[PDB]
Amino acid sequence: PKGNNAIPHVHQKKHWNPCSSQKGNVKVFLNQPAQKHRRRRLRLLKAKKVFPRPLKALRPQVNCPTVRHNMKRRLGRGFSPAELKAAGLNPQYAATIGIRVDSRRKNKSEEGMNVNVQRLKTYMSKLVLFPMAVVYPSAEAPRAVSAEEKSMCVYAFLKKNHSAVRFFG
Amino acid sequence: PTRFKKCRHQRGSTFCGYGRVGKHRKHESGRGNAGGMHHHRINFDKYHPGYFGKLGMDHYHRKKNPMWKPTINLNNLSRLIAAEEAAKAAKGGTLPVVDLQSSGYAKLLGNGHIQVPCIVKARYVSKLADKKIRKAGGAVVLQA
RNA sequence: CACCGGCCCCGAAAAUGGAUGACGCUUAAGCCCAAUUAGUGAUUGCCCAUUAUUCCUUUGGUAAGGGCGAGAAAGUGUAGCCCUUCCGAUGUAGAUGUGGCCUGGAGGUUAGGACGAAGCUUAUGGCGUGAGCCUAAGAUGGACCGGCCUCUAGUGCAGAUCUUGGUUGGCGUAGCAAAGAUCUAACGGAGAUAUACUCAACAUGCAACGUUGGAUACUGGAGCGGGGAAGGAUUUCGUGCCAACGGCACUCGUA
RNA sequence: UCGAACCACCUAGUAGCUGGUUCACAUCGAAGUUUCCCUCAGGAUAGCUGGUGCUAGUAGAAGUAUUGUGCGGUAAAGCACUUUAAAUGUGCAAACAAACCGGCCUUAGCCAACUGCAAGGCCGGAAAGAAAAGAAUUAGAGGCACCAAGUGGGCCUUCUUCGGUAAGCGGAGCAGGCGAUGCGGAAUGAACCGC
RNA sequence: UGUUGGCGAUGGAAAUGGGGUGCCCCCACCCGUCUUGAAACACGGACCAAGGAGUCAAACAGACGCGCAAGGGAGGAGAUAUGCCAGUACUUCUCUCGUACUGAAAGGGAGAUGCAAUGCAUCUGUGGUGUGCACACGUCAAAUCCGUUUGAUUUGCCCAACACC
RNA sequence: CAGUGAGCGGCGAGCGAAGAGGGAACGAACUCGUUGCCGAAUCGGGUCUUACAAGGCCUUGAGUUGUGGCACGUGGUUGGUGCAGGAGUGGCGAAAUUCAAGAAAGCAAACCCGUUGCUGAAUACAAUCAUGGAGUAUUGAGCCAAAGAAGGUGUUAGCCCAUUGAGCCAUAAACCUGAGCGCCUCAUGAACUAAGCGAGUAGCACUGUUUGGGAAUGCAGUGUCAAGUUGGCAGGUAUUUGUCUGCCAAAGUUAAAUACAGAGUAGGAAGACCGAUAGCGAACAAGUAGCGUGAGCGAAAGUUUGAAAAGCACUUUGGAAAGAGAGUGAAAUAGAACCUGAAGUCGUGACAAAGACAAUGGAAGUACCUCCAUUUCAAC
RNA sequence: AACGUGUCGCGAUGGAUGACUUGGCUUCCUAUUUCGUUGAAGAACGCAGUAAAGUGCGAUAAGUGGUAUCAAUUGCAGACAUUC
RNA sequence: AAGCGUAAAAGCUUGCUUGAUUAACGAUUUCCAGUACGAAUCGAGACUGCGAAAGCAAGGCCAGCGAUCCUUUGCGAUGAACAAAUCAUACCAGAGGUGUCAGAAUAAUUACCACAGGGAUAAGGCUUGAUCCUUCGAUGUCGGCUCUUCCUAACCUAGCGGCUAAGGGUUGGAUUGUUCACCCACUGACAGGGAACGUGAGCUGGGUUUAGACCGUCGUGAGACAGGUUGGUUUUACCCUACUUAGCUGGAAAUUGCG
RNA sequence: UGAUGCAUCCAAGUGGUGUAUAUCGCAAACUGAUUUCUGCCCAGUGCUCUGUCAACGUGACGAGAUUCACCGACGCGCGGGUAAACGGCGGGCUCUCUUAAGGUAGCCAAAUGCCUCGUCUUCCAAUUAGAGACGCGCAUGAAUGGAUUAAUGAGAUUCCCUCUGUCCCGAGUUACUAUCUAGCGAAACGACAGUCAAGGGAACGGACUUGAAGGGCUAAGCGGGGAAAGAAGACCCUGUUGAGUUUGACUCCAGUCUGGCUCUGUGCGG
RNA sequence: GCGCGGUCCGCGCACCA
Ligand SMILES: [K+]
Ligand SMILES: [K+]
Ligand SMILES: [K+]
Ligand SMILES: [Mg+2]
Ligand SMILES: [Mg+2]
Ligand SMILES: [Mg+2]
Ligand SMILES: [Mg+2]
Ligand SMILES: [Mg+2]
Ligand SMILES: [Mg+2]
Ligand SMILES: [Mg+2]
Ligand SMILES: [Mg+2]
Ligand SMILES: [Mg+2]
Ligand SMILES: [Mg+2]
Ligand SMILES: [Mg+2]
Ligand SMILES: [Mg+2]
Ligand SMILES: [Mg+2]
Ligand SMILES: [Mg+2]
Ligand SMILES: [Mg+2]
Ligand SMILES: [Mg+2]
Ligand SMILES: [Mg+2]
Ligand SMILES: [Mg+2]
Ligand SMILES: [Mg+2]
Ligand SMILES: [Mg+2]
Ligand SMILES: [Mg+2]
Ligand SMILES: [Mg+2]
Ligand SMILES: [Mg+2]
Ligand SMILES: [Mg+2]
Ligand SMILES: [Mg+2]
Ligand SMILES: [Mg+2]
Ligand SMILES: [Mg+2]
Ligand SMILES: [Mg+2]
Ligand SMILES: [Mg+2]
Ligand SMILES: [Mg+2]
Ligand SMILES: [Mg+2]
Ligand SMILES: [Mg+2]
Ligand SMILES: [Mg+2]
Ligand SMILES: [Mg+2]
Ligand SMILES: [Mg+2]
Ligand SMILES: [Mg+2]
Ligand SMILES: [Mg+2]
Ligand SMILES: [Mg+2]
Ligand SMILES: [Mg+2]
Ligand code: NA
Ligand code: NA
Ligand code: NA
Ligand code: NA
Ligand code: NA
Ligand code: NA
Ligand code: NA
Ligand code: NA
Ligand code: NA
Ligand code: NA
Ligand code: NA
Ligand code: NA
Ligand code: NA
Ligand code: NA
Ligand code: NA
Repeated sequence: PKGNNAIPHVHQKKHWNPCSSQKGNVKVFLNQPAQKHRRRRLRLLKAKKVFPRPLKALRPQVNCPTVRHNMKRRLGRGFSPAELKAAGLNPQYAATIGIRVDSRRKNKSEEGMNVNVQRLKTYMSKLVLFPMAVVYPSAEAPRAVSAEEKSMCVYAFLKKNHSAVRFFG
Repeated sequence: PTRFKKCRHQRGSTFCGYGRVGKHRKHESGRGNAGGMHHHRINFDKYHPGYFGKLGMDHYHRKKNPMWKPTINLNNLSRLIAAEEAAKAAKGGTLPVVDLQSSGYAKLLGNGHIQVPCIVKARYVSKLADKKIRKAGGAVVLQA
């Protein structure tokens, strides 16, 4: 006598279960620790083989795209040719001395370009050639309220700026 | 555990709690949510009012990242200040600064009584929140 | 003279032999009233319930009190911590509880076994309301396994025209009846002429088999004759053998 | 093997229909009725039942009386359907969040006005806490939630009855039973008598 | 709560309980099923062994156990003890459920008190009323080993909860 | 993200993704055509250099209806000759009791006393007489361990056997030693020497299918069929008109992280799984024997005697199968498919009664039996 | 009486239970890992002193050659060890 | 339609009118699950009608009606890179309909027939045809033949003056599948009934009731017909009891006690 | 139906069959020898001959998506023909109306007639049977063929002669069985059982109540009972279960016909 | 619902509450 339950939507009406007549469609994770062990062993072997070069190549710092992740930074794919030129490097030479290059990126503002040029210069200083984290802006220190800030409200400014675009045109 | 189930208590009783008159049969009312308009109408109408119909406009390609906008209240503002700066705070002098978008919030709402004056950086704010914080002694600064 | 009631009779006729339950009863053992040992004087003739009253024991409470020479644990539930007290107890479908019983395995703990483990047998008792547990004997067996606390599951059978294997009454029964049919002597063979004795012999070794000779029948040239195809594939031949098979039998066989 | 052959597979096709469903004690214990359904051999839904509780244990109690105060048109009666009208019924009330008796505050709510009426409060008083007249009684703790099962073929009897010639027949009202239950009696009997 | 006899002197004994078989008096319809109703002239039913039927996953809810709490918790992955070890020990960032809802949508977004009528001022605070554990202050009964209990009630604050605003 | 306050859907039952974020992987990138400048510098075939060289010499054979090149000191990946190490693979390679006792059993109440005391000398037994396996067990001493690891051996083994460490030996070609090292040959990097970007294509109309894709997500058929950087395609609601942002289709190659849902070769490690009606149909001469004209269907069946065949010589009755003795063995009650050996059913001996109330069943006694238990015996 | 019934001791028929297990099922890993006209997978017929099936092999037929090892193989026969 | 109600009216005539409008998602009754729909009751606001006035009126009291989705009309945000004009969509209120009226888009036949079930349901008892109690994992169906038994409301036979009496009897043939009926003949007489409408592991198989086929009427048709016609497998006892004959043998405490 | 054909297979093509053919042929239907006939009806439904609308195309409005108008073939509609096409042949001298016409020649209680065992004759002692006649024929009738017919028939019916154990009414005999022995040896079925009368009861008891019988063990028979066995009632009903067949059921698909475009070029005219 | 013809009647055409 169905009482007061939710209305179910369990979505299991195809032949996913393997039986005497069906092959099934399932995926289990019983090899998870074995595969983790294998991956670690491979990484250790590769580091040993490529010694003394670092195992992971150098990458830039980028900003995350949308308005939800505006304030975060991560590693990118490669350095842009503008940054390489500003650091005084050839792309084809950088690829050999261990720097990742990406000719699709754009460099639309000067701050990100400055950050990446600094990364390149630090690496070039620390590199030795054999013969043949991400950075966040600093927090603001305590201060005091000004006369204008006490006097006027920001809600009216926000609302008028919104109304301009909302009813413009 | 199988030793705690009802079927272990029922060994020796023939019908297993289903009766001799109306037996236990396969699907005596249909399969799934069948019959919500005919023979399960009382159940549907009294427990789930509003299941059937249409309402409102459409939105073909919804993305939630442009719609992100969490909120926080004035009486809750003290979760975002450390203990030492809260003790050091006092109206009329040097106040702590709170960065909402770095702490994970977008709009400041104005419920309650503010427990410490401060300077708040927010993307949005409401009328009452702005007025109340100005009276308390802090200020709010719009950011992007 | 008329009517109008009590009892009895007539009105009142069926299919197997039969029903106040049966026998029987008439100074009732029948019908309607009325008593309780009889005009003698206070009070209840007597028989039978899973009911009533009372006594003993169990179990559960919306339980109620007390305590903390062998004995006492601050306690839901036990072999209940101990003592007293009061009330209830049936039940189909159904719900719930249980320091409730049982089976295969895992983590711990404590133990047993060649001076005999598991399994199996029982007029072997003891314990428990019960599911069950434990001991005894084996004139059984020959290598493994018990208790307790947790964990886990392919975990408990009388019935599904249930599934697989074995057994069983019917039962030494129904039958083994188309195609006419064999008899005799001598050889062969373990298949006999097989005895406790008396005793000539019969009345105490029956029945059945092969080969040869003789006798009597059948098929009757669209044949139980002599050759071939399809199908079969060593059934062909000689010497042996006779466990099984030749629905009886064989010393014989397409075995 | 034929009103559509045989073989393997989809296929363990689906079945509101038939059959089966494995241990013991203990505490409780039903329903065959309501509304909606291409519904009538089935569901959902309320009632009946179990478990879990929450809360200030006698509280806002009652399948029963008494007193006071309302409702009614059946039996009987009558007539050239109807005044007259029962017995059994049925609603409400019977002092502790109630009600009573004189200050004060607030409101336009009413009235030509108010210190009049209406409404919500504060303050103070009385109190056989309900006497006497047949003048209640209780194996008399009130209220509030959550989760879920079975059931949804009934049948008999007492009174009341409609249809049917009638019926161990069909359809209803009130209550009690059997179903689900033995035990003691009627020689025997689901339901009679006692329990 | 004592008293008087019988049997019993260590046996192949005596006694008391179990167990087995026969007999007498009394009682007693054949199981499982569906059904209002079965002992039924209603279906299944010759015997024994072994097998034989509410299970696994996933979404939600209620009750109960445990950890933390305006916060709770991953997952995937990594790092090094670690190179017996498919375990255990450790972890940045993030993600998810919650602390805020409402509207078709553009969008907006919740404290109290006092004074006034996007107003002003204070901030140790239940928005108010009714019914309301425990605690505190009084008063009265019953019982008493006289020390106190068991009850009732008055007032203050009323926690949880419910009703009206 | 997300069973989604997207969306599709008799808007019902139901179905159902993408961007962002934390990660795995990552030395990841290149080649034609077109444009410009060259123009046989190219390919095949003979022949010579150790050579079917990316080398020289020669060839009309192919190719101008366009092969090939270039741009906005080092090379072990040119070829020929030599000779090193490492990894991988295969062989070899470790300790310590067959220690003592033939009751070879106990007790001394957590530990110590205790490396010490005291307990029988046994024969019991078997419904007059004879008869009755193997020490990995027990008990006491003692050793090995960088090895206690699980298998074998007549009973339960660190010491009886095998296995395992360090460490040695041998190893055509391939792999690693940034380039392994030489020589000859051949290539080559550093110093001197103007226009352009892939036509029956994209699009559009009709029809069909597919998608969450909704005035059309992808595709197919037919009709129609472009533009030229000023251009074209995409920006999830159709049309016309202005802006803005991203990218440049109609040619090609490409490791790793991922699958192995009824594969296979060589080699391994396991399991809270099944235990011979179970687990694969198959623990066995199992896809076998058998069945069907055929496609196909498809079993049952542990050789599990014993430690070892020591597998019953010999006597004797019988035609033989066999029986009765004797013997092996701890056991024949282990005698050949032979461990244990249940229920059901049957034979036999003894006993109890009684079948004119089918049997079974309940309650209470009694007669007879009892390989059962408990109690008592001279004081209760 | 006989037949039938019941209980106990011994014996048959039958092949359960227990103990055992070179088998199955499931899960992981490693790599110089992937057949054929240079005739494969499958199908047939043969080969031992004795030889039906199975296993191995192909008229060089229960195997020839090479390496390693070291004294067997066995139902019965038969016949270089410094490794023929 | 019917009931209730109504006399300076709620009826009749007459004068003016459009309260049959709008009504902030107010509350409630009936059905009831205390859900909706339909209908109805008490109200607040606007703008009005009639009346001198108090007042009365948001139809004709009480039956006369309809969800989601879709279409369409009236009123007053969106098309996600931006802007304009079309177009499409949205919120709110109506209309187009589901009469199976809480709302699928729906013609026949099977005698060639099938499956899962049902004595919940049709083709001995009760009442007098009715009913639906048993049986649908089956109780073999009309007539005749054969054979036994029982009843009486007496046809013959037998006694009385219409009564007694159930002892013994109650025939054979033509037509028809018949039971029944009718006819011919004999007789003393040619009575009526029960036994699962006695009697199919006793028979027969003419009728009825499968598949083949012909006709008439009916149907567009496939096909139908309590209308006619012709042809159309009748299985098993060896068990227990009953009955008929045929044998052996115990036993009076009906097996024992000496009772 | 004259091969550019008619009928027709196949998923398809330079594919296939009647067709190795050619109207005395090939394909598709109905009736069923001969003899004698074959009546009336074209309203319905078929089959056949002679305004309305799809795509396409054209014009107009519009910034455009659009919108409007015109054109547009078969077919349908109208009008003819056709019954050895499917089929029909009444009702109230007439006249009418139904809807077109109203049963002609024949035949009949028939294998077709309800009433019905029709009425008359014949056949028998007696005939619901048979034959011959008669027709207001429920509901006969003309290639849905009507009437008649010698010969033929394992067709369906009636009577006669002969003959007989079919019967009155049974008796005797034979072979093989059954019956007894030697050898060999099943099955079906199987809750437990198994003497009756009456009662009540799921209304027809072996088991219950109250009576009345019944010593045990056997051999041959028999068909009263065991509501005896056989097979998940095939009749009837139910289920939101099937399948075969039909059509003027709902929704569709091949096949055939028709229009447009395409294949698709060159010259002379209107 | 739409084109026709003579408010109706005839045609030929369309069908998601
Ligand atoms: K009968
Ligand atoms: K017709
Ligand atoms: K016509
Ligand atoms: Mg329900
Ligand atoms: Mg319910
Ligand atoms: Mg399969
Ligand atoms: Mg809409
Ligand atoms: Mg109880
Ligand atoms: Mg129960
Ligand atoms: Mg298991
Ligand atoms: Mg016994
Ligand atoms: Mg199981
Ligand atoms: Mg015989
Ligand atoms: Mg014979
Ligand atoms: Mg015979
Ligand atoms: Mg002759
Ligand atoms: Mg002849
Ligand atoms: Mg023989
Ligand atoms: Mg021979
Ligand atoms: Mg055949
Ligand atoms: Mg009770
Ligand atoms: Mg009256
Ligand atoms: Mg019931
Ligand atoms: Mg919330
Ligand atoms: Mg080129
Ligand atoms: Mg194209
Ligand atoms: Mg699709
Ligand atoms: Mg391009
Ligand atoms: Mg097996
Ligand atoms: Mg044995
Ligand atoms: Mg005797
Ligand atoms: Mg008036
Ligand atoms: Mg109305
Ligand atoms: Mg009205
Ligand atoms: Mg009737
Ligand atoms: Mg017949
Ligand atoms: Mg019709
Ligand atoms: Mg005697
Ligand atoms: Mg005659
Ligand atoms: Mg004609
Ligand atoms: Mg013929
Ligand atoms: Mg049936
Ligand atoms: Na049910
Ligand atoms: Na009596
Ligand atoms: Na069993
Ligand atoms: Na013979
Ligand atoms: Na049923
Ligand atoms: Na029910
Ligand atoms: Na039911
Ligand atoms: Na059942
Ligand atoms: Na029963
Ligand atoms: Na899909
Ligand atoms: Na020794
Ligand atoms: Na409302
Ligand atoms: Na019935
Ligand atoms: Na005639
Ligand atoms: Na007999």
